[PDB]
Amino acid sequence: SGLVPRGSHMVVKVGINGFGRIGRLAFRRIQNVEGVEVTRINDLTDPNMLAHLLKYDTTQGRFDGTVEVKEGGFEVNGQFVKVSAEREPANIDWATDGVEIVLEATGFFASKEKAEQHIHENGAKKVVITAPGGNDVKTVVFNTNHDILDGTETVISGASCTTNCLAPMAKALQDNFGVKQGLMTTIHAYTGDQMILDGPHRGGDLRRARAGAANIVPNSTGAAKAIGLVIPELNGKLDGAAQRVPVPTGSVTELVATLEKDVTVEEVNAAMKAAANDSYGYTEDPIVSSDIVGISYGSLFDATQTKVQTVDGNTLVKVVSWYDNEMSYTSQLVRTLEYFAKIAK
Amino acid sequence: VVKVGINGFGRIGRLAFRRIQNVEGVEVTRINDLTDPNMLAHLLKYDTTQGRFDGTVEVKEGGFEVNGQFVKVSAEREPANIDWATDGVEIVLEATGFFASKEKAEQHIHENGAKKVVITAPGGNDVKTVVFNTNHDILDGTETVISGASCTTNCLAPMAKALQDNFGVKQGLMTTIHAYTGDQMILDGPHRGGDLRRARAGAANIVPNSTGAAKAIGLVIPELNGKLDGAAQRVPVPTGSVTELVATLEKDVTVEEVNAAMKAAANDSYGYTEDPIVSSDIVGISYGSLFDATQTKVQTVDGNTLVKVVSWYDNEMSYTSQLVRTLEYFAKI
Amino acid sequence: VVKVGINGFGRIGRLAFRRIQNVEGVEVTRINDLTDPNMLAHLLKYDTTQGRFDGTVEVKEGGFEVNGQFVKVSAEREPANIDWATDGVEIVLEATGFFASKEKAEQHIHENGAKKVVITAPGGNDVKTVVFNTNHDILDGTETVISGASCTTNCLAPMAKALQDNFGVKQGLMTTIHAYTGDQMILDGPHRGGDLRRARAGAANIVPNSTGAAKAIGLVIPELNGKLDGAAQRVPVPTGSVTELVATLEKDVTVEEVNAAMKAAANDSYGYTEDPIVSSDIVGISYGSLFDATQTKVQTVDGNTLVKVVSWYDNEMSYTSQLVRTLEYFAKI
Amino acid sequence: VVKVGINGFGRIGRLAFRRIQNVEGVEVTRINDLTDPNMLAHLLKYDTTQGRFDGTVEVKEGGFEVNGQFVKVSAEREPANIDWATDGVEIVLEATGFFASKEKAEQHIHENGAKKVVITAPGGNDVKTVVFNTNHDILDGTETVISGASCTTNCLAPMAKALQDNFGVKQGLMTTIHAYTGDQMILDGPHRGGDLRRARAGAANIVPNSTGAAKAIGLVIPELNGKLDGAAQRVPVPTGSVTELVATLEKDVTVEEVNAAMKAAANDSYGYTEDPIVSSDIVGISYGSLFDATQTKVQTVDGNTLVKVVSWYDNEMSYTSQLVRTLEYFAKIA
Ligand SMILES: NC(=O)c1ccc[n+]([C@@H]2O[C@H](COP(=O)([O-])OP(=O)(O)OC[C@H]3O[C@@H](n4cnc5c(N)ncnc54)[C@H](O)[C@@H]3O)[C@@H](O)[C@H]2O)c1
Ligand SMILES: NC(=O)c1ccc[n+]([C@@H]2O[C@H](COP(=O)([O-])OP(=O)(O)OC[C@H]3O[C@@H](n4cnc5c(N)ncnc54)[C@H](O)[C@@H]3O)[C@@H](O)[C@H]2O)c1
Ligand SMILES: NC(=O)c1ccc[n+]([C@@H]2O[C@H](COP(=O)([O-])OP(=O)(O)OC[C@H]3O[C@@H](n4cnc5c(N)ncnc54)[C@H](O)[C@@H]3O)[C@@H](O)[C@H]2O)c1
Ligand SMILES: NC(=O)c1ccc[n+]([C@@H]2O[C@H](COP(=O)([O-])OP(=O)(O)OC[C@H]3O[C@@H](n4cnc5c(N)ncnc54)[C@H](O)[C@@H]3O)[C@@H](O)[C@H]2O)c1
Ligand SMILES: [Mg+2]
Ligand SMILES: [Mg+2]
Ligand SMILES: [Mg+2]
Ligand SMILES: [Mg+2]
Repeated sequence: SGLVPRGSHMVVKVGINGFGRIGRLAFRRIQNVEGVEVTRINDLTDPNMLAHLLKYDTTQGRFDGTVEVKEGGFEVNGQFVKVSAEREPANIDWATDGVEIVLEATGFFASKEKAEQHIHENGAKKVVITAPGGNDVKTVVFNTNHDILDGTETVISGASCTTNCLAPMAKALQDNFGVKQGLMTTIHAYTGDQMILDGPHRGGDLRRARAGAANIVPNSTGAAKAIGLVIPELNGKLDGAAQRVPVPTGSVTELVATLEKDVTVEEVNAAMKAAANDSYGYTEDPIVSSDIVGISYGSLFDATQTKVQTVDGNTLVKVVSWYDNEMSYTSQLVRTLEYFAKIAK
Repeated sequence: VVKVGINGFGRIGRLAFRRIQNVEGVEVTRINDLTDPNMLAHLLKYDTTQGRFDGTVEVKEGGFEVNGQFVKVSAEREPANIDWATDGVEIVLEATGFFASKEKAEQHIHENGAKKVVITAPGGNDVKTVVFNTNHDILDGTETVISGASCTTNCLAPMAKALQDNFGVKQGLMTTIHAYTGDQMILDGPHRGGDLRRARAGAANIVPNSTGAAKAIGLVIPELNGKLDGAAQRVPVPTGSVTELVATLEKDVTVEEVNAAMKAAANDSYGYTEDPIVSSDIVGISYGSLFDATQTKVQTVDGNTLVKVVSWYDNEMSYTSQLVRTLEYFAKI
Repeated sequence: VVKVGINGFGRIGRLAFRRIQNVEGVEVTRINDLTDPNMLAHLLKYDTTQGRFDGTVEVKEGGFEVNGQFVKVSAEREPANIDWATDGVEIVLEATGFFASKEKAEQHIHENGAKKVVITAPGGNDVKTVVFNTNHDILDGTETVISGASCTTNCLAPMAKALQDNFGVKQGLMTTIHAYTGDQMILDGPHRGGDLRRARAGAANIVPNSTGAAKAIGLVIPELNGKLDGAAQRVPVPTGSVTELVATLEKDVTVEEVNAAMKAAANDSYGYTEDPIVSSDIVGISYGSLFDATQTKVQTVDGNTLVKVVSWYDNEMSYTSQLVRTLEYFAKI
Repeated sequence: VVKVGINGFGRIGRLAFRRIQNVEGVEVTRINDLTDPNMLAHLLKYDTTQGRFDGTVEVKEGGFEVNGQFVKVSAEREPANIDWATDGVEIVLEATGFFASKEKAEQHIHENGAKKVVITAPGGNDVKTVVFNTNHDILDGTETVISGASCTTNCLAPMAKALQDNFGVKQGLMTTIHAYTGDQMILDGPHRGGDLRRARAGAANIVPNSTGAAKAIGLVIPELNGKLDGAAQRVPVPTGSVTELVATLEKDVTVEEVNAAMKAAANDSYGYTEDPIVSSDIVGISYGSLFDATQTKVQTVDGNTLVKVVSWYDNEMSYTSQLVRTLEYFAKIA
């Protein structure tokens, strides 16, 4: 390569738009990254609300450090972070606080055209969307395809929680055995786009309208359909859907697939274990969803759930991987942000 | 047959619609919310806590049919711009949660508008606040805006009134252990009202919060003005609540006398039970308040007594039943 | 009028009793469990997920009255020691979960005992396994012990049969997203069956677990023997479940053709819907299985196709409705 | 370094084990339950509400290794038959819930048995009942069987003691809004103890139930004997609870005086906060009781005052922290 990455001693200043579940957890992880520092947060509320929500967290625990509210922001372990309440990305003066890269984590500007509103005079230089960002934006799952970045990009995508879970599992199947086709079901924690109790859903979804913590709720997901953005050779081969269920975080992805090469359960499991790294984990323990809350793997393969069914010479393969849709995704997002910040030019 | 409109087809609005189906002399001809007819029709048909709709619902142009009868749906954000009179609407159920004052609710009353408004919530001290079968006799029919009180007030009032009439209340403190509601966040996030506790995941926490029901009880029971205060603990059930009152009394009492007084005060609004029930057993009940004799305490220490009385309520259907009883009576006069 | 005995007045036993109140030719005259009549009467009257009993229940000496009719209650731990014949009982619903085999269920059949038994669960390969309206024609009336199968089998069977009859099934894999059940721990603790996942808090986790419904489908639909396998993900709802099947077929299909085949297969046991429902909408239904056309997929890649079909079931009431249909039919022949 | 045994490797037993890993003078060499080592090792490693175990756990013949150190596991149903002395065990944490009395807990003490027992629950009126940093001074070290009280008692005691010492309590009523526990049914079914409310689905209901914490407060704070009574509302959180006390006092007070008195009473056992927290924020805390100044009320009507004071507790880890403090102290002076 010729990427001439900055050292982690060269601290890149970052902005967060949307201090929500992903925004706040990203902020937490950035405290333990040497070369990245958050100097500006933009949301729709006062500093006290945001400071309180950083300090206390229902699913991810108390903040590791001190948080203290101040005029126009709050201090985190002594260091001041500016807070603003600007509804339009175009009006945020990111350059005032030295911000080069924005984490776009509101859920309202997840496209090239909308995210580009952050890039203007007195604005930011680059934007990382914390969600799928359309087919014209480079979409990175860290340790699967982050080598597609050269640092000249203005808008990139960190993909979805489900994509970060599925990608290394699907890639391992492809590289070892060849994937012909497959169908995915993710059994997913409820999220902030569902209603706490039955009521009109602003996006017109009749199922997200329903009480999220009291129902099994079917819903759509693009993670299988858009896997070609991450793994080109799987383009058009996967499709899927979700069943959202009453846990506040923690999810699992099942993939049923046909393969080119013949396999046994043992060979499938061995292939996953050999593909394991900081992003893709491996376990043979019979765990449940609470055991993956707060993990740093993007995807945790569960060898206890593997199936290989051969009937009349035709085989279906089932592979299953866990993910904390909050912290698993956030860990991948911050790995990508850190890498992008180093090569940004 | 008085024609009614519903502003805010939410939990209270939809359940009020359901109950109005079995009340002759009241009929809903117009619904106003912020969404399309297909969304509202689906939410009427299917209900997580209150069950499937008893009847047929079918989406049409600009509304939906309920058992063959068309109801118009509009999506007007401002009360002033709703043409209620077009559909014959005299009385409006103001059930959005955003216009719970005399000035704001009066916006429904204009040319091509409505005549009267019932606020499905506390509406201030200058609006008559009615708990049915406790103080609905204060209505004369000339009022423009009235309040149906809160869910907690409809629970508390008959229980507090029975203690006052029989034994006299000196003072008391109330705790309501309450179902989570739509004003809490599904997961931890910024609360638009500035509440740091309603900001938290409502179905995953015991969440302390404020309530005005005990402090404002004087609007319903004048003789208890200034005598009660309280608070709430919101907990992970999607509907169904309970109110505890700890009080000092003028007269000496026993557990049996307290329970007997409640039984004697029982009616369509105020129920009585000695069964050891739990919250799921009161989901969908028609009582505004269900006294539970199994939870009564009378503690006497060194001549001084504290009395504990407890009543169940479905914050949804118990309140809605009361609301529709008041609507029916108000429309008649 | 055939007289029925219930062993194990649990979730299935109590709901079977409830359904039998609306079946004219059948009557429960004896209940056996491990507790006193007051506990059982209370648990009949009040039900967290299925609502208040539609009737009166009053505790008496050695049992309870349901709408004035006495039902005898015993607490006999061993099936061989229950004197079923005393109360005219000919057929026993074996619903404890502890006697789900031919040899164990046969203990009910003795002198002063019952004549026949229906196990409310899988009961082994030497017991006829019946899903009503899929294979109840295998019964001739001479059987002593039969099986009503599982909840998942009653969901999966009509959906799989419809695929087979119309298109021909080659193979398939099943996932059921299932309500937690009484065999899971309320909080993390030692599981008596040795299951490390059922040991975990059932209402606070997604819990993978095994199921035999797909593997044993050959007992119900012979032509699908050895063709299906599956597993479960148990999740935090107290009742209500859904079965997804991904399959390969002999004929080429479209989404529209698959949905049309299910609609044509629909009967009292197998329902059809195009409404975008969620799990609470199927609690208390009478269908054994409710096909959801909104979740169908037909994926064709390089000439090869996978088909996904999904059906809802209330693991409690859907199963119980099938069980009582089979019980009635088995009693009449 | 005193060697300890655990009878009942349940919620309290397992969390007690976890805390003992960070106590220098105490060490667990024997666990007794009703299951195989693989089940117990798995339940130690993975915990729904309290998180993954900080350390390595590996199953072996007849037990498991924790960071390379072997701990013996047995499955003896009767306390009389457990040979505690074989593994050097002097003090036993009795955490099954089935032997919470002097007579039943004494069964552990025999030849080849243990010397002393700490019951992780109320143990009756004839056993010394200790809330650490409230009345652990009543121990002299000669006792055979002691009690660590209940979760609610450990919450209530320092709050009630602070009111008594500063202002004087006449009487009071307590409501604890409590997490569901292992003695409730997961779904509606026959309750073996005959309780018609604990028979109901614990994670789907508000469930009224009895508690003895207020009535038996005299065992911990003698001067409050016969002055308090209460009850519980069990609700759908898997751990985390809160205790409300409404009381009449001898002295007149303000909200500020009441809060200041609690802050002055604060220590490792009794915490103080002014932050508007919720139950998830107290899961895993080491305070036995955490006073919440945001919920205090002082209502005066016609010269007569009622005072409301509220404290949080993680019925699991708050109680366990107090239990291990008392165990450590009791072992030191034995
Ligand atoms: N939660 C997950 O599991 C998860 C996983 C991966 C990706 N994501 C994606 O991350 C994004 C955020 O998800 P979340 O769960 O954190 O949502 P959230 O609702 O918790 O956070 C959204 C935040 O954005 C703020 N906001 C909304 N509109 C704004 C505006 N115009 N300007 C500034 N701030 C605004 C809100 O006040 C809130 O704090 C979405 O794109 C989502 O799809 C979420
Ligand atoms: N839910 C309860 O337990 C309960 C009990 C008693 C009283 N209340 C009161 O009833 C009211 C409604 O509560 P809810 O739980 O039904 O709330 P909800 O959120 O379920 O219903 C609110 C409805 O109003 C609509 N709406 C919002 N703004 C609007 C506008 N400008 N114009 C038109 N429609 C608009 C929303 O789309 C929604 O359908 C509140 O005042 C509440 O305090 C609720
Ligand atoms: N709940 C479901 O979703 C469901 C669905 C289909 C099939 N089943 C099957 O039905 C059976 C019962 O399941 P459930 O959910 O009703 O369980 P449950 O625990 O609710 O009911 C079991 C009942 O049997 C009683 N019992 C136990 N041992 C007994 C004995 N020796 N003698 C008499 N009574 C005894 C218990 O006291 C209890 O009342 C099981 O075989 C289960 O697999 C359950
Ligand atoms: N859980 C709480 O919130 C809490 C709080 C304070 C005190 N306590 C007390 O702690 C005790 C245990 O409560 P828990 O919640 O940990 O219960 P639990 O059900 O989680 O633990 C009980 C354990 O004891 C084992 N056991 C049962 N009978 C046994 C026997 N005869 N011999 C050996 N082991 C046996 C069981 O297998 C199980 O592992 C009770 O006395 C309870 O009142 C509990
Ligand atoms: Mg940093
Ligand atoms: Mg009518
Ligand atoms: Mg009948
Ligand atoms: Mg130690």
